[PDB]
Amino acid sequence: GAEGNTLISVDYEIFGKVQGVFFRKHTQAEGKKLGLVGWVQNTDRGTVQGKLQGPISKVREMQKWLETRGSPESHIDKANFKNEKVILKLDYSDFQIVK
Repeated sequence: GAEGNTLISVDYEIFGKVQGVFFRKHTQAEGKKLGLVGWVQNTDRGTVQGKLQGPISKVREMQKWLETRGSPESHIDKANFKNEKVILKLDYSDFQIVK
């Protein structure tokens, strides 16, 4: 088999018209495909503070799923990251949406 168990945690605030729509429902779904955790929630500025907790092996792909991809409703004109964090264990066990 192959080795590469690097668990990290990076949070960012995606831009674009991702506020006032129904994308979170799918944002948590896609996270199950790979097996990542975290949380999703909009702000009162015009962005969405989303975090990608899990193995880099998957995060490397999830970073594009939210940066380039997203949903048919909302839109993403631009996006960026803040600063990842190398951890030994994920604070969360499963992906969930914030009310």
